[PDB]
Order: sequence, then C-alpha cells, then structure tokens
Amino acid sequence: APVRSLNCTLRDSQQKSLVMSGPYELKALHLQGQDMEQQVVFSMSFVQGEESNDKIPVALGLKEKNLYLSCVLKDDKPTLQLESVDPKNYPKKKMEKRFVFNKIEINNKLEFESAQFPNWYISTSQAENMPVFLGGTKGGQDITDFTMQFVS
Ligand SMILES: c1n[nH]c(-c2nccs2)n1
Ligand SMILES: c1n[nH]c(-c2nccs2)n1
Repeated sequence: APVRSLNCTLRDSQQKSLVMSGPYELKALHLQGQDMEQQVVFSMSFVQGEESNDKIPVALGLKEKNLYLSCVLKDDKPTLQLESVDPKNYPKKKMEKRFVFNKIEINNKLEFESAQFPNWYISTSQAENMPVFLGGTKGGQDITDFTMQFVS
C-alpha cells in the first residue's frame, strides 16, 4: 500500500537542534524556548532496503515539503544535500538509494548511515551554527549520534 511516515525532530548528542540555513542546507544550534519553533520537522519514511533489528532504512523528507536529504558525490566526495523532488511521486516505498539512511540504534541513541556510502554518517560540528554534513569519521570531534522526538 502507501509508504508509512512519522513526523519527528532530531537533536545531536549535545542537544543541538536542526534549522534551515538558506534553502538547501541545515545547521545545528543550541535552541530552547520561543526559538524552538525554528527547528525542522522531518517526515521519516520507512523505505525498501536491507533491514535488521537495529538497522532500519529510512528517508528523511522535510514535513510537507518536496525536499529530501540525499547523499551524492560532490567535487568527488560523499556529500549531504537537500534535493527537490516531484511532489506527485514522493514519498514512495522504493526511494532511490541516494535518499536512504540506515537508522541505527547505538547505546540509547541513533546514527544515520548513508545506504549509498557505507560508514558515512549525518554529522554535526561541536561549534554553534555550522552546517549539518555527511562525515566519514565516528569517535572523533564531530557528532554522529542523535535522539528523535515524535511530533503530532
Ligand atoms: C529518547 N529519544 N530518543 C531515544 C532513543 N533511544 C534509543 C534510540 S534513540 N530516547
Ligand atoms: C528504539 N529506536 N528508537 C527508539 C526511540 N525511542 C525514543 C525515541 S526514538 N527506540
């Protein structure tokens, strides 16, 4: 039948919220109070792909926008982009591989690995107001761990 989706927010393990940074980038910053409303709401779709108890293939669309996080090579590197799609055709169960993340449960958190680029992860910097990016390094300075909130 359809694809199943949940509305949600993400925060990094330093409890930084994700906001828009112009039309095709996200940034992470410490938010609390009134400025909370600025945070991006995702539609997390549960998509076709290799799956285990702790590794769940998802797409991350922006709620009621035809925009998805995607992983592509840019100037020869795996790169996180926001990509526009035909709103008539999305979301769908068989999302193209650039749109798929393996949502992995790790020590009471989540990591989002690129299905396209193994061991590349949605990442944030420790610094405030810097882009969300696709990083190839776990256990370093950059943050690869999240919690998820289920929105109405
Ligand atoms: C509260 N928010 N997110 C969580 C998680 N527990 C396991 C994976 S993410 N608890
Ligand atoms: C297992 N995987 N994700 C979870 C969550 N609990 C709270 C938010 S997400 N449990």
